Amino acid sequence: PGSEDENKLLEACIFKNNELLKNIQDVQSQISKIGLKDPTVPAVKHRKKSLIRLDKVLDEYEEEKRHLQEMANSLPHFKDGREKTVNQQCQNTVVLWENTKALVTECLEQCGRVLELLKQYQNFKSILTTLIQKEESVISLQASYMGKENLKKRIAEIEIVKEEFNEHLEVVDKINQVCKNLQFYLNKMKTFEEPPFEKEANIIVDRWLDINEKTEDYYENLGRALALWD
Amino acid sequence: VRVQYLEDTDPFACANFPEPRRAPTCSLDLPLGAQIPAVHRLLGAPLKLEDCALQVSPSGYYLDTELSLEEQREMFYEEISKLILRTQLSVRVNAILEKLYSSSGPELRRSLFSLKQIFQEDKDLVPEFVHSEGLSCLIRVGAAADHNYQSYILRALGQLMLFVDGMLGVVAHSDTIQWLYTLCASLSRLVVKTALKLLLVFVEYSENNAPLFIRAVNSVASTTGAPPWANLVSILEEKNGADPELLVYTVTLINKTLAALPDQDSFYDVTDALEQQGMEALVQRHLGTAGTDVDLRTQLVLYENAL
Repeated sequence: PGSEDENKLLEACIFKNNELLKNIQDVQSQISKIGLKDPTVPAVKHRKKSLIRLDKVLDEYEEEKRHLQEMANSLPHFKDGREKTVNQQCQNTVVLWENTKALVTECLEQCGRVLELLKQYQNFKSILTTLIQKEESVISLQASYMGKENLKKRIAEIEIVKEEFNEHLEVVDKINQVCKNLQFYLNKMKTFEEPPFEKEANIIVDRWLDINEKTEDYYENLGRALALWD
Repeated sequence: VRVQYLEDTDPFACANFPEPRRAPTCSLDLPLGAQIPAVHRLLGAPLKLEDCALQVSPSGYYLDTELSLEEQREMFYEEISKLILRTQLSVRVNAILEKLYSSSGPELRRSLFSLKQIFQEDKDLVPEFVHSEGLSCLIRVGAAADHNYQSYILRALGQLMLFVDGMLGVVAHSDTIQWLYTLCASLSRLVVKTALKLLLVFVEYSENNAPLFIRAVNSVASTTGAPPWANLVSILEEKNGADPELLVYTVTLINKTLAALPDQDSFYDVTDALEQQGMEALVQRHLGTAGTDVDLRTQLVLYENAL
């Protein structure tokens, strides 16, 4: 081999390690700077489009990492021992790549689960608010200003409405849990001035209770008014 | 067999998924108090050391900071021979009691509505709750709130009494039963229906608490200035209007309170106190009119057969 060619190989190993290491460091700086525009499906999948671009960038560096490990395990053995320090730096850079790749996988995983949860949020919210708007727009005359047949007719309608309310009460529980999980996975991506889906949970729960209480009061008023017609 | 956290500091905002996804490993340790900080930093969890405890993975058992070798002998099963760090039940029920004693308006309403779910989906919270005067809390808010706040409190309470420990807690808490009898005089027909059927599950769970019920009614009658049982018979006199339904619940309650009592001397005591108020006139008057529904009629003749 030769001391000249040995040092020229050792130095090539240093060169490739410094070059590869800063390329990986660049990828991880870019990862941290991605963030998230809004807690919406369009914004989340823009975040994921960017993570996937960077995943492909790390992939293009896999073969360089692997050639680098090659060089490091085949380095000449000097009396100095300096090959051992350069090998340790190279093993570091390889672990850096594995860590960066794991980071990207974790971000992509949490994007996936936020996307499933946003889907579930809009499906549950549609179910609930259309039930709530349906009852919320139907007329409600004063029970005091109603005839006996009309009281009977409206009371029957309000039992149907109550039974549907009882049925979707599970959906109310499901959407509360979905919002809780959405906060958890969303805080991993960005710091939010105000908690992202906590306002939303409170608003939907508040509407649901308002319409339930209103409908229950209306029901008992219908019954009291009906009692006066004997 | 491996360790993981769950952030449950706010019980009104539990995330559901334990992290990390791929559990870090630790396998042995044998006192636990001194050993929990090592794992709390192994995880770097946003959970206050202090107020932390460890729960076994499939079973849910919360470890006593004692021995691994004694909790061993308590309980793992066969798998070991081939785990979540979270907040103490103490600390979580304290946050619950805090929220209830310190909030108002819309927050309060939301929280009471959530209690049902919180207790339903973490069953083990209910005993510690009873241990922390949680019932005193519920009543001491409910006795001052409108019928809507009260109906949420009652849904939570019925959830508690589905569990044996919650049932025993109310068997200890006289104020609860007193409040339910007071609630049989509510102007909300929903609140009355709910209070009554809670009083029914209360007297149906055991038999020894028929006397507990009869005493609660006597105690409230004495404080309030009214005759004993005025709320039940007031419901019987359909002053709000017809309610076959409420009547059936009320009469079945008075029936199985009678049928579960050895004292014929206390039984004649209570049946006097109530035919005094018009019970027999009501019974015959309902037994006549054929608008009476079969369920109800069946139970009124049960009363009369007792007499």
